[PDB]
Amino acid sequence: SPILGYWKIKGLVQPTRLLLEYLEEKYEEHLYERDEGDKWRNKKFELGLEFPNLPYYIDGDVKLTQSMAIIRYIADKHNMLGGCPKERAEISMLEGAVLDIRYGVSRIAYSKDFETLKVDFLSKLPEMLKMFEDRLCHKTYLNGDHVTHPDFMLYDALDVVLYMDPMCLDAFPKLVCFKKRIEAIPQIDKYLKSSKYIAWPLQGWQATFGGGDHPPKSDLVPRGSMELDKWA
Amino acid sequence: SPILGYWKIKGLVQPTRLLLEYLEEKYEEHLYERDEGDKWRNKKFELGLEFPNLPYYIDGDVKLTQSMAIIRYIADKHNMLGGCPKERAEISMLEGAVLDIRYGVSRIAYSKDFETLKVDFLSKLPEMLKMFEDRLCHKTYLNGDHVTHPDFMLYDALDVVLYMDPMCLDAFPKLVCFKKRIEAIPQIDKYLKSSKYIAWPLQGWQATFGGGDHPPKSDLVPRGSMELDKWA
Ligand SMILES: N[C@H](CCC(=O)N[C@@H](CS)C(=O)NCC(=O)O)C(=O)O
Ligand SMILES: N[C@H](CCC(=O)N[C@@H](CS)C(=O)NCC(=O)O)C(=O)O
Repeated sequence: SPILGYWKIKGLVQPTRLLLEYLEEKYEEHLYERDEGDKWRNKKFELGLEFPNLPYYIDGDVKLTQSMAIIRYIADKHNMLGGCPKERAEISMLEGAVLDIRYGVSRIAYSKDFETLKVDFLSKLPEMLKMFEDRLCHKTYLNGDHVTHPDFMLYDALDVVLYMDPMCLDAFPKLVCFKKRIEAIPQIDKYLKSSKYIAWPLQGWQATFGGGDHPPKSDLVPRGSMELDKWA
Repeated sequence: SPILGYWKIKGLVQPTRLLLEYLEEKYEEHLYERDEGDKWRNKKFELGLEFPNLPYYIDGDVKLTQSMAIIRYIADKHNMLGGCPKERAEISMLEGAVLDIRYGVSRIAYSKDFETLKVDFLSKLPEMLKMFEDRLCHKTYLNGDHVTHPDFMLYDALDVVLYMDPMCLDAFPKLVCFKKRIEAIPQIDKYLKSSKYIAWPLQGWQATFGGGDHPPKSDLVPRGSMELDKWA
């Protein structure tokens, strides 16, 4: 199989994992664990990479790095990246828009003073999401009725964002419908329910959000109602 | 012409600007100025965008947003994105690796306590760059002897990084050779020396680095030599 390295985190790779699955493609993962980072430094220069970074993708021919480079390579192999220039460009538009929410969590995630940051980013969230809620206007998926790589990306993004505020998605039904429809894939279904599936962490174990070492209780403030009532 | 919006900043668009030039492609820019941001909000929802964000690219057919989506669309139109899947994937590997340095400046740029941040990021710089200095091993450019979209990207990245520490590039000759070779293009040459060329800011005018409103003197510390001597 094509060999793939990452940390035992959802992180950047979750979407390529998801995509690898849905294609019924034999792949072998190289999963580094928090302590294991020792093992990384040595192999960091050995396995003939050109831009040695994680996540990596070893194959017969291709010897790749860079998260987009990996995903696009699987979907491209498969005829999913698009036919006609303009379409191919729309796909990456979707990709880009996706990666703002998911990279948006990333760019806050580790900052100690998360609590305060969360606020500002979340303020903007409803706008970013409406974009998709609107693009899901009489669509099964992002870019018509077939899956595309960015569908799993909005999925890793939505999966991520629910961990900030589980309620954030109630204002956008079609998005919730989207998450239900993705998982309804027999391939998505069985996966999320297997040994292989990395359910956490969401970020590197150092991270203030989607981090620590185990699935998330509070670390916060709620707001719910005036004095001592409503505590989500 | 295909119409393109941004701020009167180098920023994200500098590379698409550079690429648009080298292709001898008629384009009309829509450049918003610092005060002008008023004009943005109204047109933000009017001009039939799907993911209304800056930079935008209006054409006959395509109505696009997202910085990668724009660049890749010009080069794709032109047969530059790659022939065979693996190659196309290497291109975006290059793209990705590029965008770590350039996004690396971005993610520090605005933080008030730049001075301190700069340190850490710069620490890592020589590693990131060696990658390219090595990939320039008996190459004219990134990915052989033809230009590719990422060549302008390493250019916008190197152009950017010299503004932190002008010396950072002395350890990597081939990179300096690269910058000389890019600019040697009659199209790059004439451009950088025209009315059209946005020489500054580098970031949004709010930014602590590559910002303010005008080309950069100090705001810093040097280190040069022990007590009061060597002040770069
Ligand atoms: N922009 C990322 C580059 C990767 C990244 O910055 N690396 C992380 C992923 S969690 C890693 O932990 N890097 C360790 C390293 O430098 O060796 C991509 O496209 O994959
Ligand atoms: N990730 C960027 C998205 C753009 C971005 O975050 N926008 C900046 C570029 S300086 C802008 O100022 N945005 C204003 C807006 O939200 O309308 C891309 O691919 O183009």
